[PDB]
Amino acid sequence: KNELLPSHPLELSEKNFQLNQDKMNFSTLRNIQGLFAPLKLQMEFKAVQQVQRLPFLSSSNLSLDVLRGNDETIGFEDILNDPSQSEVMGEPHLMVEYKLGLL
Amino acid sequence: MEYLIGIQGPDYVLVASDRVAASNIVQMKDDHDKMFKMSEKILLLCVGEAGDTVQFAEYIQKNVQLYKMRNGYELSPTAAANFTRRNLADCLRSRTPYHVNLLLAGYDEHEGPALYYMDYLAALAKAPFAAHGYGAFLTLSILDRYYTPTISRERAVELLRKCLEELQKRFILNLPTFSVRIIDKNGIHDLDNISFP
Amino acid sequence: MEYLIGIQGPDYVLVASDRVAASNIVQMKDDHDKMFKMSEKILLLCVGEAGDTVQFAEYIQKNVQLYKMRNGYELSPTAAANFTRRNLADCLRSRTPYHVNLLLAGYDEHEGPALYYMDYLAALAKAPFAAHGYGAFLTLSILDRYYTPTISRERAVELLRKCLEELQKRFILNLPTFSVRIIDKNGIHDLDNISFP
Amino acid sequence: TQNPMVTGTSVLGVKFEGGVVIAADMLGSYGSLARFRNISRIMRVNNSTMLGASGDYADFQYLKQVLGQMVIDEELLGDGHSYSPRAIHSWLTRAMYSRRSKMNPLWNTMVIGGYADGESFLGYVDMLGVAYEAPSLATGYGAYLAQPLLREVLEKQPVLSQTEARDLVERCMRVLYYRDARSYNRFQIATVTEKGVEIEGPLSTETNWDIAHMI
Amino acid sequence: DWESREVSTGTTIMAVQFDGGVVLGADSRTTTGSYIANRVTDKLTPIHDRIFCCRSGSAADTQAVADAVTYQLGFHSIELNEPPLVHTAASLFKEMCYRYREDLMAGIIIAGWDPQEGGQVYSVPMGGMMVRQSFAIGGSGSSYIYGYVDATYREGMTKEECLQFTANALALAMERDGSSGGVIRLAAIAESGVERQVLLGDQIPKFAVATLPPA
Amino acid sequence: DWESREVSTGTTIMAVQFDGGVVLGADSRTTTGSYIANRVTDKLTPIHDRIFCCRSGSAADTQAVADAVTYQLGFHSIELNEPPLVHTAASLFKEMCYRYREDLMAGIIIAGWDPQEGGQVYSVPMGGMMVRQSFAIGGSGSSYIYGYVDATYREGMTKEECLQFTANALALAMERDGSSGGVIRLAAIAESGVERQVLLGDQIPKFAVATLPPA
Amino acid sequence: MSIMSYNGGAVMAMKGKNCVAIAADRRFGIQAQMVTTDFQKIFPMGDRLYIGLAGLATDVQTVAQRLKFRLNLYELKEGRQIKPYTLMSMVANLLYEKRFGPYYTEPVIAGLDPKTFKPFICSLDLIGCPMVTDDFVVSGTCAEQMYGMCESLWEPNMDPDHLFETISQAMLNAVDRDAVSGMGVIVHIIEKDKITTRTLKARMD
Amino acid sequence: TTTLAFKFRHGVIVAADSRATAGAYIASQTVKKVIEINPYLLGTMAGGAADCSFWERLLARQCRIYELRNKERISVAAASKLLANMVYQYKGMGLSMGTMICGWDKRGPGLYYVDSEGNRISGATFSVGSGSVYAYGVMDRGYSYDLEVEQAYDLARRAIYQATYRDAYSGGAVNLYHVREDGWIRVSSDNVADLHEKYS
Amino acid sequence: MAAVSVYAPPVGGFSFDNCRRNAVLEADFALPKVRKTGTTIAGVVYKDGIVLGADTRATEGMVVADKNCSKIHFISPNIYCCGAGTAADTDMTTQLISSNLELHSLSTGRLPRVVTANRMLKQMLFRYQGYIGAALVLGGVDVTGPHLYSIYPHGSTDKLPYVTMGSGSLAAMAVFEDKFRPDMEEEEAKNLVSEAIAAGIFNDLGSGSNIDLCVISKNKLDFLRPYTVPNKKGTRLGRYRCEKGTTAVLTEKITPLEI
Amino acid sequence: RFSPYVFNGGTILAIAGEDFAIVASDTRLSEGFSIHTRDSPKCYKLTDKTVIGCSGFHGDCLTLTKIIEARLKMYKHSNNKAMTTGAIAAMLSTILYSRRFFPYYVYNIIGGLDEEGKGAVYSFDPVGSYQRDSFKAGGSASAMLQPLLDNQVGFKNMQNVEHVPLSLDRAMRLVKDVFISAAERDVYTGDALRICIVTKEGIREETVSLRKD
Repeated sequence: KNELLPSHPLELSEKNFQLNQDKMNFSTLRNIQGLFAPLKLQMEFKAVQQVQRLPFLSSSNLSLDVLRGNDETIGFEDILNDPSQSEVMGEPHLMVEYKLGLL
Repeated sequence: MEYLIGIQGPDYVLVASDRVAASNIVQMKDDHDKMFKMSEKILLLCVGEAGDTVQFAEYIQKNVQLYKMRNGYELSPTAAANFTRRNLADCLRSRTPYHVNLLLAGYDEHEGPALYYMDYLAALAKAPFAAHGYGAFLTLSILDRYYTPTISRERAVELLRKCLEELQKRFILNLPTFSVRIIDKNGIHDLDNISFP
Repeated sequence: MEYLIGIQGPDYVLVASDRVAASNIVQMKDDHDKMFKMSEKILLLCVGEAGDTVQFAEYIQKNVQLYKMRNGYELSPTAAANFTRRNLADCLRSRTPYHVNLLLAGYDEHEGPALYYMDYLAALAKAPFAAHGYGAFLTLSILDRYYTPTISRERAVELLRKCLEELQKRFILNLPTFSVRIIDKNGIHDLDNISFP
Repeated sequence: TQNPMVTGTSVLGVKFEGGVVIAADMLGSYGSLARFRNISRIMRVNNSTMLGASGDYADFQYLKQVLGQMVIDEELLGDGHSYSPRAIHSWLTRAMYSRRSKMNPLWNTMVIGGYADGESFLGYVDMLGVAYEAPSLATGYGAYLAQPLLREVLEKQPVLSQTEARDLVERCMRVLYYRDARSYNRFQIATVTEKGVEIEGPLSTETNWDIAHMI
Repeated sequence: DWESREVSTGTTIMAVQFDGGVVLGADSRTTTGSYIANRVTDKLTPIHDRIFCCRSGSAADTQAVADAVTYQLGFHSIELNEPPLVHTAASLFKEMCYRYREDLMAGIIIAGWDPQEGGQVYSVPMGGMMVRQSFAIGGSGSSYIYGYVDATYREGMTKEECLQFTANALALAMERDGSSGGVIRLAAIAESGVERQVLLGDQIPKFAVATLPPA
Repeated sequence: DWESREVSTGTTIMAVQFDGGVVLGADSRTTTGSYIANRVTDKLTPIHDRIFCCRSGSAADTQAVADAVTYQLGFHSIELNEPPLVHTAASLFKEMCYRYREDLMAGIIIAGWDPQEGGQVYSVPMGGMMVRQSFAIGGSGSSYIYGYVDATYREGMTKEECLQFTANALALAMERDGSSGGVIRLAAIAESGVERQVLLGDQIPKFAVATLPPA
Repeated sequence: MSIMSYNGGAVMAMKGKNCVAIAADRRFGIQAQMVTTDFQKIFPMGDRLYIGLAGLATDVQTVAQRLKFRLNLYELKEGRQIKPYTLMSMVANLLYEKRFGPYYTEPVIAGLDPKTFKPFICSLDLIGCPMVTDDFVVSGTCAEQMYGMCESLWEPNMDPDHLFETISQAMLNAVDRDAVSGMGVIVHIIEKDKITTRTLKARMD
Repeated sequence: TTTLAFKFRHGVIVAADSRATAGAYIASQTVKKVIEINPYLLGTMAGGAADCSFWERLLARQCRIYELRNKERISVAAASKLLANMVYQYKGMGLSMGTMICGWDKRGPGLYYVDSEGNRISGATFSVGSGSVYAYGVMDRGYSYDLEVEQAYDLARRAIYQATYRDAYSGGAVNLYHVREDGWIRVSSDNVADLHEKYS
Repeated sequence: MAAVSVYAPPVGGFSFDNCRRNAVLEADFALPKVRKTGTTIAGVVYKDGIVLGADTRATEGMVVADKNCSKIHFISPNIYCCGAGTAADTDMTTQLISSNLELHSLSTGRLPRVVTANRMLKQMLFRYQGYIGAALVLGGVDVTGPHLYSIYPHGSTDKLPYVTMGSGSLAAMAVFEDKFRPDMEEEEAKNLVSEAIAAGIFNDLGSGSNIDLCVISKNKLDFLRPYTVPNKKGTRLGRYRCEKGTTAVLTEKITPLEI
Repeated sequence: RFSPYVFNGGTILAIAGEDFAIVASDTRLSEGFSIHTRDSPKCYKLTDKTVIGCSGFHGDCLTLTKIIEARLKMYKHSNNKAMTTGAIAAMLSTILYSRRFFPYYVYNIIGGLDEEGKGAVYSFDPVGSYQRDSFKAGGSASAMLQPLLDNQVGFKNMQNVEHVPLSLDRAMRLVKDVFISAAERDVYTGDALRICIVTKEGIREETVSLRKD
């Protein structure tokens, strides 16, 4: 589909900003610290994200923010668009199944 | 290229559309119906870019039918128009724009008749009468000249006939047949097709 | 956009052309004659780009009339076709190309009927029958199917009517009226215009 | 002209009581390269008119040749008439406009100083033909850097003396050298007065770089 | 009017290696187009206590790369509990430049001193390649001094001789290159430490101009 | 495959003036893109008995301009019954280049000797401007020796000293410039005559390369 | 052609003495063709608070609807009427959320303070640039004409009815000189005691 | 810009608006778009105002020269042909001319449509301009050869008013003209606002 | 709620899925402009602290949009910033960095440092690759002493005793180069900054209106919004005061509002 | 590349009266974002009964003014009489259309008394089309100035108002106010306002200072 092609060159970069930042941190750790630090942080992030609200309810992700160091940092991402005020919410069971990988 | 027309009366909304589906220089289909039955009281006149028209019209039609099935009562014409505008705007802002021109007509037992104009940019506007396509340029003048707020059904049909005769007289493209439908408090009634052999 | 047609018989050449002159989406003139009287036995069916058509047709017409006045005898249809091709090629190569499609028809007391096809590149070609415009695509097949070298005048008119009916059926543009003329050994005779109300 | 090639930096002119003074650097830059660092971008048209150009130096030489030939011919005539600076300004404006209309303009911005009949003249002729007279003028980056100071001083004190005008022009040259990549340390002060056109030799600016150590 | 120009350093960076250290040098002019945004900038960015780098190209790109490499090198040195090697910093710069060669442009040369290999000079031009050179010059103005450094470079030069050679080469580049200018900033890195000096005004070496009388 | 490339001289032309003459020099490489069409070409085109010119830029354009100027100068000298002046040839070249600056590209420098002004060196770069210089360098490879010639040029150099200086600068240019190469052709013009020498192989000055062992 | 000129539009807001006024045109049309003469560009965002949007009609409607969504949620959570400054901040945030592809509209907000009843007028840029001025704010395809009329006509401490007169004259004379704007003008005069809505007679050309 | 011209039994009726817009901004509201070539011949102004004015004035002087030399008034067809030739020799130069040559000659009422493209066609009803579609519709619905002068005036006024109503670039006043055998006359100049008040 | 087939949870952040609209509209014919502020902002480092300056004119296209615009933004009690370029971009960048610095100070419990704000600004601007047009002059007086920075939109900074930004920056910087002294006095620094801003105002079309000042020192923060008013509107000669009944109305709708 | 035209700003305005013809313009010559000079009136007097204002590209304005002066001298030499305002307008239209394919980037407004002593204002476009109006504004701020002229001089959109004839003092006050507003909102206007009043006695020049940038 044409949706794969980014509409803006900066769109692809800023849409995955958190993923890219985590990837850069993991790369720096692997380069300097070693394999243990990226694996440890990946496990911690997985454990923290595994416990949260269901997809149709907005989660706080407080522990994730603390681990990622964003608990005291605010960017345009946090203010410009509020995930709480989604304005678009699907069927609860549909979203849960989508997250679980069935859909 | 494809012409739509809608006239709203005191208790009815008369709509019509040509029956020509042309590819390149040949009219592949001469009985192509462009009216989509949203519900028992709402019609959606959709024209535009090849596949966008049918896809969008059927998507909105199935959404309205789903609303009827789930709630047990049909969407109001205003609600249907707003829903269509929202979906068109969302899709057009996205990476899969729908280049479709819409003319939603419906009757409400509380609000009465309603005709809604929508361009490919999803700009909703309720008007007593409206038209789409290049023939709108030739026909809107006649509508302005001869339209009366308290226009009878037969007078509305006569005004529609005047517009179609003007299209045959001036418009370059040939549109021999026009499918005409009316929406009353009793439902959607199909009228005799106006033909110019 | 503009349609030309020519059928050559044993002792005649039947030609016809639509009478629509359209600007943008409106038919400014519905009785526009596209036949230019080269001489008492020669006709020039010219269509193309706005001002090029009239200018070129009138220039060649005045040249032919000058030849008649100076010499006392008219140019042969073959000679007229060659002269037109030479002038069109010279103008095309120069800084003022003429984008005109020509269909020269004429009768000679020695050579007999003659129909000549010419494109905007000035490539002359004598053919038993030919057509110009987007309708040529739809009509050349019918001509090939139903043309006979020894075709009567009435049968030629019937075949022309078949072609025009096909144009009404399939061609997107409306061409209600067609001006029909025939060239015999007695001169140019204007026939009843074929109309499709 | 289509490719500026060797270009001029800027010409600043200001009129005082008794005449006009103009200044220009001695640099002709191919691109960012200095290359020619001893050319003169100021010419003496006649005893009461001076001229400085910024842009293609070949076009400046062409104008030099033409104007010198006109002055020589008029002197040969010996009828007691002299080309006033305003006349030269009008002629240059017409020539530039004609060249622009021919789609082959001369790529120089010209500053015309002069002093005739006890009246200081300071003209500006652009590539296209935009012509006007102002108490102070500046071309290229001059209009952005030096023109502010000149205009402030003049609107403060309407009429300056020769020494005041020279000091202000020197300060403007220093600023331009500080904040213009195409500028050069060596410049040329040219002044026209009742005595005539006097073009001074190569002069350098007083550089200052204490802020370099301040950080 | 003169905006939408990404600030480019437009440096003439130079690094010469002597016995037991490396001498670094650069100008102090950053031009946004032809306007001198900064005339006393510090182009010698320290990466570690005894490792420096010279930035050429886009100012933002070079600054970001230098900051990232400084952070990585500090973390690496803390991890290893050893003074970082110049080759390690050069490798980090090379990796950053090669990974984002199509995204950022940065011509950086790294010079410093480490206990193992002593004074080293590494050059990382645009593209992401790394090579050790006895002397490395980069930037817009480096093109005008290639022959001079080739002819006037010797083997076994002393610290003061290398400082003088760098000063002369840089001064020639500033004189010839429009994008280069300001003051000469030098940084001699050795085992004892890094000593930095700024040459301004008369301190900058002067070379006689032709000054042909007819011109 | 590697055609449709206009043959450009890609020279490094040089002309140094001494007391009583001028020393000319240039390489012998013409590259059509990156292929060396000619490696022993003669870039010093004689205009008169004691006047030479150096061609830089498009080969065809420079050759045609040189032929036309030679024809004009010969006719002019025959008419005046006097040895032509170097300034006259420079003016003819300047007029030809300025007339067709938008049609042809030709960076030509003219050096020679005349009884009146002795040895003279004139440079006519692209654009059609003419200026007299004590030493003039042009061509693609001239950029790499600007600093070297600026630093190593003195006043009152002798004929042999000028020859050595030209050889050194040219050799540096050929070493650094890819478009320059071949052999060094020199032509010392004086009152006695023009004596031409070609330096090839070991005759070309050699400058020690860094040759750092790790590299 | 400019995207704003695609649908036209012209919105003006003026300030008086303890009163505020906002006016807009009523023309909806694609390029040169007119469709309706009743399109609404002023939307109520509270009792003594209105926002007028000029620009692309679809963007105008989308921005109005999303702003109403956010406003309703905000008033439900807080339980108080929104302040004009808070509404301006909300609109700025909404517009900046679409910075790189913007909503082609330049809203202007006019209303009284729910508590102090102090007049407040502001204008927003394409990407949500707050701009509060005590004299007047205009937005549309006839910005120059509206600016000229407002500068030549506006006076401090205007009487509500005569404030209406001034704003109506400015809007009429501005739209009469613009092709893609006009076909009637709607004026809302907002005071603490009441609000007056008036439709003016204008050239239907 | 909308121009209206149709030839009925008693002559030729010519109407036009008076709005000239430089882009979105309305440059003027009183421009006379009916260019009077001769006391018996007149033309319209659609598209480039300067081009139409200049070329129609050139045609007027040429027609006056023709009358002086031949001692006879130039026919409508002849004047239209001359104008077509002049605009055709400058074809492809960006000229934007749309005009209708209305006059009365020995043949009778004359109406020719001439544009910068080159085509020249005679007909009963014509309309050129941005709002020409709306006037076309109104006139075609209301046109009839057997029409009284007052009815023709009303039809032209209504067509122009509707064209101005639906077109953003059309407005001002309806410059109504009537061509008769004795010469054209200026019927009225009705403001569009007044017409809106009247009809509505 | 939403209508059918909404799978992914909402993705908070910037929404770039709107540029296809822009491409289609531009292809149809030929983008509207946004306020660029036509700014002239300047700052100096004097003996006791920092003096910032700005003009109060905001221009949309070539028409003055705001005659009184605050271009000196608050970052912290000891740190202030001046904005040039796109108005909204500078406003949002300054507000975001101010909030981040407020959080940092609250966590640390000590006054924020100018270097921290400069680092955050330049890092964000580089991340956005200069698409955010924010020509910023950052000044403050932290524990390490006064500091002045010039941050470009692409993410390049430079610490200098005096900096200028905006379209009228060249005139202000010429004034500085002419009349700058190391270790100026408060009054001298204020006068120099005022003269630079006035030169930019009177010599640049994009700059105009009033002069803003902000004196930052280890002792006091002096924000002077109406520091100087060089340009003012002339007196209106004729009265075009419209009286009641001048304008004719068509409809009347009086809606009382409860108190 | 090479752009033969640049916009130097400038705003012109002419008001016609019973016995006066005011031609007013600003003195701001500004190219790009800089100001070339603060003293450059855009109104040049042609005869004792005609004043022309030129705005736009300065070079074209100067060339057109010089050509107009030369043509006026030629007309005086040939017909032994001074050209009338309508004749000047027609000649200017012909001159402008002469360079149609390289149009003059000049906005021309001719204001002066006609043969009957009545103020006549002719507005021109770059191509050459012109018409007679009672008042017109040209240049950068034409859109800003025109609405107030329509409201006041034309009394448009003013219900139940007295159509008082436009007096001289009222015209001068209106001109000053409109140009003050233009200086406030238009960056290409300011500095000074040159007002040329064309009456049967002669041409009076008045200068009013406007606020600088």
